[PDB]
Amino acid sequence: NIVLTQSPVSLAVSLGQRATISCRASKSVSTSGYSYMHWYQQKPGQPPRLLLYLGSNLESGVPARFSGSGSGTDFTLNIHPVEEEDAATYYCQHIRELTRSFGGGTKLEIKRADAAPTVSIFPPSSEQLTSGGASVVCFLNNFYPKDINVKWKIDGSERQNGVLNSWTDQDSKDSTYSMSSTLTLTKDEYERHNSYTCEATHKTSTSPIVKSFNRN
Amino acid sequence: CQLINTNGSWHIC
Amino acid sequence: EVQLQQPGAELVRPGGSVKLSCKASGYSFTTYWMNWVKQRPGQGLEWIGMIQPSDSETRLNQKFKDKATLTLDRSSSTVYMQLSSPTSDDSAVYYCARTGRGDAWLTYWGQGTSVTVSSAKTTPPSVYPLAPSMVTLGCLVKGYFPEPVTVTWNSGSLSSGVHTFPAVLQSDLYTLSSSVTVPSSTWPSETVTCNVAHPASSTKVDKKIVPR
Repeated sequence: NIVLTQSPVSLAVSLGQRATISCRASKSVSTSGYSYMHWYQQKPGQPPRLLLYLGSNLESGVPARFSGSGSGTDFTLNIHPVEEEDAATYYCQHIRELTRSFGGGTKLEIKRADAAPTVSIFPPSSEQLTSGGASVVCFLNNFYPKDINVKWKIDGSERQNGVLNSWTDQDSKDSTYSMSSTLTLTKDEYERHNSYTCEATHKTSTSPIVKSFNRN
Repeated sequence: CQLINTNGSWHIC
Repeated sequence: EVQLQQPGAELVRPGGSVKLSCKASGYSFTTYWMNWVKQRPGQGLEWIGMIQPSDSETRLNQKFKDKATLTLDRSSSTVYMQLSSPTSDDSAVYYCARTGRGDAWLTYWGQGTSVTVSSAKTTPPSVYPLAPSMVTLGCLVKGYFPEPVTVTWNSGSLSSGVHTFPAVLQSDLYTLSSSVTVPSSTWPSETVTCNVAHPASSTKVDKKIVPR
């Protein structure tokens, strides 16, 4: 089998800067005037999107900002001015022989000015309480850089059990990150207390951004 | 021009 | 327009069987090559094989020699991949994709079928509204199996300012949340409704976010 090795494993590139991605094959993928190397772009939750075929041919609709070059065993993906929508993983793929192989991928992250999290807290819905459950939800939306921490407090006391966090990859329109934190309690537990508090600590500020509601 | 086997086939000049 | 139709997910008992479908439309079925590609969420792409619909020629990745069988149905314009003796290792998204010319570059792609190989029940999600310049709202999709779930806001019309977070697993049950940010003037003035699809159980739930 041809092994396709890409580099780097990942790279960060500012909103005007340059991204250059490399793909080396185990043996040539060229024959005649053709190089059977192809490139794809993938964003989470979607299929790959063909960007370049035959080394240097832009698929229809793909911005002129994307360009490919190479010959034989060495191939290059270059991206003109890097826009925000380019945050993706990029894959090389050969059509030279049976057993197509893909490269291992290269995640492109965009570099960006800092932004504080927009924090929103949500009490359990009436429908959930009816079933004996009580999730309190906190979104920490549209921040940069990606590192963030959440503290839950119930009636003023930190709470560690029953929390589950989830994070998005970089947003395609503003290059920010977001996180969701859910605190799952029982109805009886939820109903033993009054004050529920979600605090976010992010690089942008020395003080946590606090959001609160009171049952009652 | 020559026939290249990728596994369908191509005629490339 | 060219379209590759794949089911959202397949739940398969280990050892049971599963035969993934990819229905092609928008072009003469007996042209080009249909390829099958495997991907564990988070990881890379791996090529299983291809079938040529004009004569049913197949090419197969010898690593799947004993796992993948590729067939077709001309009258259905459908291509199939069957996986033998499904284990947890066969749990992945499987895409079908059609070459743009000949046998080469993959122009057209199915949405992918997430196969989950598991004994567990099929459990539909409970959907819960999450209500409190710009205002943030959400939906909590709790307690479903297996993945995935698809969340839209206003049947597709609220596209921007949305965040649908990766699911978390807790007890053979997935939970996810979605956020949407609209202008104040827009809500409660206008209805905002999250639409949840859970393919593996054929479920579709709509839930309007009502203020408290």
